[PDB]
Amino acid sequence: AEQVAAERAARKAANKEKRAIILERNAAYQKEYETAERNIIQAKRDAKAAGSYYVEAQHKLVFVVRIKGINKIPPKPRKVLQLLRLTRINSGTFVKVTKATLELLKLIEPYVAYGYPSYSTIRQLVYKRGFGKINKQRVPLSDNAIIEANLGKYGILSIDDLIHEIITVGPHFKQANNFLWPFKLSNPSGGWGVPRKFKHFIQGGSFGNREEFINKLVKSMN
Amino acid sequence: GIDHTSKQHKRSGHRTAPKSDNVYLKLLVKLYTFLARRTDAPFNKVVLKALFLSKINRPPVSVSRIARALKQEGAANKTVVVVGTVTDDARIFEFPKTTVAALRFTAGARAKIVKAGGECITLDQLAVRAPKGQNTLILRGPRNSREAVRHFGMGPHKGKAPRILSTGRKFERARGRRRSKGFKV
Amino acid sequence: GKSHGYRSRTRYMFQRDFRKHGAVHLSTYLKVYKVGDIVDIKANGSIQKGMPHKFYQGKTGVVYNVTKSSVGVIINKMVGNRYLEKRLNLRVEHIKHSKCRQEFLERVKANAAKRAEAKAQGVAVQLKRQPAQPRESRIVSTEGNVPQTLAPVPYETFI
Amino acid sequence: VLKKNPLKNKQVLLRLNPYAKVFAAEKLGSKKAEKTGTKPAAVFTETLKHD
Amino acid sequence: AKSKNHTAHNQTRKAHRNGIKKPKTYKYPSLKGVDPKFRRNHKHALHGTAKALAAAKK
Amino acid sequence: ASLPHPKIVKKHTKKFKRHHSDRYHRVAENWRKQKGIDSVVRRRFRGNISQPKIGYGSNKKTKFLSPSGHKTFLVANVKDLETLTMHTKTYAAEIAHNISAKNRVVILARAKALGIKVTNPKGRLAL
Amino acid sequence: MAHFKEYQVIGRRLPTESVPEPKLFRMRIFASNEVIAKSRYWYFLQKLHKVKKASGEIVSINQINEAHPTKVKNFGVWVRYDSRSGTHNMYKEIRDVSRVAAVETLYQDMAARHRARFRSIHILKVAEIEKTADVKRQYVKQFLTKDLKFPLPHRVQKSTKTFSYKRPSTFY
RNA sequence: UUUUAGUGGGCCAUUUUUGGUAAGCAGAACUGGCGAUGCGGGAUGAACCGAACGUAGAGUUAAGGUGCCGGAAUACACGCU
RNA sequence: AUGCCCUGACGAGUAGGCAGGCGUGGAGGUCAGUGACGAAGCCUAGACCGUAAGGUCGGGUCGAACGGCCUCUAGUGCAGA
Ligand SMILES: [Mg+2]
Ligand SMILES: [Mg+2]
Ligand SMILES: [Mg+2]
Ligand SMILES: [Mg+2]
Ligand SMILES: [Mg+2]
Ligand SMILES: [Mg+2]
Ligand SMILES: [Mg+2]
Ligand SMILES: [Mg+2]
Ligand SMILES: [Mg+2]
Ligand SMILES: [Mg+2]
Ligand SMILES: [Mg+2]
Ligand SMILES: [Mg+2]
Ligand SMILES: [Mg+2]
Ligand SMILES: [Mg+2]
Ligand SMILES: [Mg+2]
Ligand SMILES: [Mg+2]
Ligand SMILES: [Mg+2]
Ligand SMILES: [Mg+2]
Ligand SMILES: [Mg+2]
Ligand SMILES: [Mg+2]
Ligand SMILES: [Mg+2]
Ligand SMILES: [Mg+2]
Ligand SMILES: [Mg+2]
Ligand SMILES: [Mg+2]
Ligand SMILES: [Mg+2]
Ligand SMILES: [Mg+2]
Ligand SMILES: [Mg+2]
Ligand SMILES: [Mg+2]
Ligand SMILES: [Mg+2]
Ligand SMILES: [Mg+2]
Ligand SMILES: [Mg+2]
Ligand SMILES: [Mg+2]
Ligand SMILES: [Mg+2]
Ligand SMILES: [Mg+2]
Ligand SMILES: [Mg+2]
Ligand SMILES: [Mg+2]
Ligand SMILES: [Mg+2]
Ligand SMILES: [Mg+2]
Ligand SMILES: [Mg+2]
Ligand SMILES: [Mg+2]
Ligand SMILES: [Mg+2]
Ligand SMILES: [Mg+2]
Ligand SMILES: [Mg+2]
Ligand SMILES: [Mg+2]
Ligand SMILES: [Mg+2]
Ligand SMILES: [Mg+2]
Ligand SMILES: [Mg+2]
Ligand SMILES: [Mg+2]
Ligand SMILES: [Mg+2]
Ligand SMILES: [Mg+2]
Ligand SMILES: [Mg+2]
Ligand SMILES: [Mg+2]
Ligand SMILES: [Mg+2]
Ligand SMILES: [Mg+2]
Ligand SMILES: [Mg+2]
Ligand SMILES: [Mg+2]
Ligand SMILES: [Mg+2]
Ligand SMILES: [Mg+2]
Ligand SMILES: [Mg+2]
Ligand SMILES: [Mg+2]
Ligand SMILES: [Mg+2]
Ligand SMILES: [Mg+2]
Ligand SMILES: [Mg+2]
Repeated sequence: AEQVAAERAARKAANKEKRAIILERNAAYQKEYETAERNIIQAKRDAKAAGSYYVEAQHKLVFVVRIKGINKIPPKPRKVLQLLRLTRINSGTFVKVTKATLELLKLIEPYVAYGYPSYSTIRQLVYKRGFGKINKQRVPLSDNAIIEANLGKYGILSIDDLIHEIITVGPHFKQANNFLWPFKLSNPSGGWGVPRKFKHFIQGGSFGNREEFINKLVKSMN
Repeated sequence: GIDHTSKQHKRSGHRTAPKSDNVYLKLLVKLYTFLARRTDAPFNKVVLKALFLSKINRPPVSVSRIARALKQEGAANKTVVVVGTVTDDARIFEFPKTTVAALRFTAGARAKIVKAGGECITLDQLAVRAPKGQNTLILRGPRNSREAVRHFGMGPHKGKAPRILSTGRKFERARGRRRSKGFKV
Repeated sequence: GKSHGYRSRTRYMFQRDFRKHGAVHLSTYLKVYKVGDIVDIKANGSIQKGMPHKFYQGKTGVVYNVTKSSVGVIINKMVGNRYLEKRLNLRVEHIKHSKCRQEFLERVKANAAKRAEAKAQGVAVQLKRQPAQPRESRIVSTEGNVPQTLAPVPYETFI
Repeated sequence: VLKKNPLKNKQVLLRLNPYAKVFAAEKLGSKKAEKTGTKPAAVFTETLKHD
Repeated sequence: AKSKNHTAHNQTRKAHRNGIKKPKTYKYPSLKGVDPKFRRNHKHALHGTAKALAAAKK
Repeated sequence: ASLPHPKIVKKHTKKFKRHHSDRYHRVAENWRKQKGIDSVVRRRFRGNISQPKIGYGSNKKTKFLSPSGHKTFLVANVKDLETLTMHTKTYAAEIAHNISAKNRVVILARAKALGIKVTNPKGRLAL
Repeated sequence: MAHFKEYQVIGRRLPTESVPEPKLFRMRIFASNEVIAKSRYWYFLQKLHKVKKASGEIVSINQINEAHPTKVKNFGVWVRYDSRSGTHNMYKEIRDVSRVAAVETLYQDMAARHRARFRSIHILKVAEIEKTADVKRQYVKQFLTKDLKFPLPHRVQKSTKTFSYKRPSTFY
């Protein structure tokens, strides 16, 4: 009476319940993303028609990549790179924008490329290079149940729940972002552009704020 | 390369096995390794770690210390568990009814415990009659009462017992130890 | 040779702060210090008794002892690779209260007050501080504000 | 034993994200915007084409 | 022969190898340098409080 | 034949000879690590010899296996040989060097009767 | 920088309590992208006004296209640059079909003839010279004569092979 | 928390400095390095740039390059000489 | 079950520390071990195993003893002085 035929079926029914919830969550998130972006486009249009200027809300998320190697770093940038968990070259981390962290990003400015990531790059980063931290031990995601086993207390059920909590900086961004292992990115597949990396992007190099060109960069590195 | 924050390949700094080649203590470690893994009682993990410890990390527990622990409120019928030697004590004249599970008993300690109507138990019989450490009281002997710890941290204004072979007048009671000869300490 | 006296390199530290020489005002002597209060250290140059060493200028510590005219202050000092507790015997004209411990105590009282109005109704009032946030969406009007500015300027010497 | 990439491997892209079927069926990645005809103000075009 | 008198080079990296320690505060610090008259009265004020909480519970 | 093992990969087939063993007769070819302060071999300058290090170690499935696929077992006699009776797909018998020829005949006969592969069935044979 | 683009950038100097609705300053910036354009905007506003990027905001950045990208135009460019020993104001004339084409030609020309980098150059003004004979420079005036025509002697034909069999000619 | 090895000749670079006409000189400050360290680049080189190293494979790069020696455009473009 | 298996991260190094191993003379125990039908030694751009210290085998030469494992012990490992 080991009840394999009914234990497997009850577990399958629970699996289908969870998948129904995940499906309706993702449909709600897709409608939310679409109405947010169309409302920003229409707000720009309506301000131009009124003669106003629509100023966008300032960006709340940057994606930081350490672009300089390990040797010859001064101790205060070295400490801040460890604190942002950028401990090797082409490491990446999502960063919530506050004053308390925009002054970290000014200290580590010659050693990192950052900017504002789009939904396409967050989606591709988390599907391809997304790893959790589970007793710590760097576990690949590849399953919604293992995401739910550590982030279900925060109401994060699936990988797209994780992506949504990253991109809309929710109340559990800190937990969802510290659960992700720092992204281990390759070199950019086309190159950096820029014959010399270690200038500012404004000055024709790589480091600093490259506000929305970080999407092109990280898609080449991913 | 990686900017390592922690030291790499760092061992825990904890015994994960006894350093002794005692076959019976290895059997006790095998039993309590099994219990600490399959029971999820915290007692079994604590007893396994205490089974790993060295000789100065397992001081003897006196029977007077056992009796004083049994004079706690609600702890009269508890099984006293000493992971180590139980020694006798002639300074106590009343000994209560007790079950004491220990690695070793001295002859006087075994005689006193079973003369008071009690029972002396090994750790495997403790595991059989209490697999989860139910109704137990773990007792540890005084670690820093050792003679070596007197000399630990010797320095100025410490009051921490110089390492000295012969003791008396003419042995380090002069310049550096009183105001009259030079300075005090 | 070299010189490392008690008040060496204190030419400007213990100076008396232009047009504020002379007698010490009396609120300095009527402030009350309890054991555990957090005090700042700034030596008055005009009182030579109870005077802290020059290391302790700008250091902030805790009152452990109160005496006839003086308080004792715990200061943590970085000796080599660790911190040592130093006990100081400073008269109260070299001592002032920290305004940070005022501001934190009105934040404690504000936290208790808003937790009381959250217990009255409306729980989860979110009573931690937050860092400065990125600004939200604005609409900027062009009403009497038509954007009109010229270019960079030519070089002239004006000497 | 072997990490399979989604955005390749449609089977893993359906194991994660059950909305990946519905997204493709409604096509949702090439969908037409609403065709409005809102026109910017003359003050905007004057400022844009100003010296 | 003449040599290198003094330098503070490498000393902060050595001090941060074990990463300068805060002195580990405790509840109930010592009465080292606390006023002796306060200490004498504190002894009796705690004796009477030990007796008061003894008689309060018994 | 032996068990199905993966293809044996040795990672460094070449002998680790000592530095300057080619240069001096008194320097034998047995591996010694350079302890010199200015040794280019110790400092791993390009173009110098490799040093034996743990990354060269054999995969544990194929380690100690011969090209035949058997672990070798040194055998002195029939009683030593018959401790390999149930292990003829993992173990091949090496006959010891100091076994006399007439005892080698006996060992080889027992190993043919038992199916034990013998790595040296040709020593001390009147051939 | 081979394709410069021109942007209008309007910035504000953030509203305080004493000043709601501040004065909305506008610049035309030649840059490779909007990041460089906003960087240059704050560079020139910290030279004209008491403002900086921490105490101000950008309210608009728009790429201005050329109104007639396929009409040939004469441009006067007024430029201030740093030499190795001073600062100089300079007026040049550039003939192109676009303002960003004229500005790219200016930057190449300034780097060539004066060894002036991008960091040393301020574009004071680009203005399309509306009427002929307002064209001051005679290197521009030679291309405004009536029924202009010229040959290109000595035509060098690019070879894609290593060896040629013909002993080529530079006719045209 | 205990115990113990080696060390107690240092040197170079950026920046701030003292003496000196100055020095690959002498002496300090902060950090990074060499010593103690190979690798790619600077022809060459203790320290410079890049990057720090188990053994392999594939891919992408850094710094530096792409007439030929030499892997890679006798590329494209605006001029100057 | 200092076994087997699963998961993750990591790997530069003088002076130095610690660990796990390899080898030599002799001792206690064992393999009722090897051997004049050939022990030991020695030679061998012959073979096999080990990351390595080393170990094993084949052929030649030789002529009396000598090995494995478990422990014990030291006058125990050489390129230099
Ligand atoms: Mg972070
Ligand atoms: Mg955290
Ligand atoms: Mg990485
Ligand atoms: Mg390519
Ligand atoms: Mg490059
Ligand atoms: Mg660079
Ligand atoms: Mg560089
Ligand atoms: Mg221990
Ligand atoms: Mg004693
Ligand atoms: Mg001692
Ligand atoms: Mg004696
Ligand atoms: Mg005495
Ligand atoms: Mg004496
Ligand atoms: Mg002085
Ligand atoms: Mg003075
Ligand atoms: Mg002052
Ligand atoms: Mg006096
Ligand atoms: Mg002399
Ligand atoms: Mg010296
Ligand atoms: Mg210094
Ligand atoms: Mg150190
Ligand atoms: Mg130190
Ligand atoms: Mg080999
Ligand atoms: Mg070898
Ligand atoms: Mg020799
Ligand atoms: Mg050798
Ligand atoms: Mg050595
Ligand atoms: Mg050398
Ligand atoms: Mg040498
Ligand atoms: Mg700029
Ligand atoms: Mg010129
Ligand atoms: Mg011709
Ligand atoms: Mg040591
Ligand atoms: Mg010396
Ligand atoms: Mg010098
Ligand atoms: Mg050296
Ligand atoms: Mg040295
Ligand atoms: Mg280096
Ligand atoms: Mg280089
Ligand atoms: Mg080179
Ligand atoms: Mg050179
Ligand atoms: Mg640099
Ligand atoms: Mg490397
Ligand atoms: Mg070539
Ligand atoms: Mg590594
Ligand atoms: Mg190593
Ligand atoms: Mg080993
Ligand atoms: Mg001997
Ligand atoms: Mg021996
Ligand atoms: Mg003997
Ligand atoms: Mg014979
Ligand atoms: Mg022989
Ligand atoms: Mg011989
Ligand atoms: Mg030979
Ligand atoms: Mg032979
Ligand atoms: Mg003979
Ligand atoms: Mg003989
Ligand atoms: Mg033999
Ligand atoms: Mg000897
Ligand atoms: Mg010797
Ligand atoms: Mg040697
Ligand atoms: Mg030697
Ligand atoms: Mg010799």
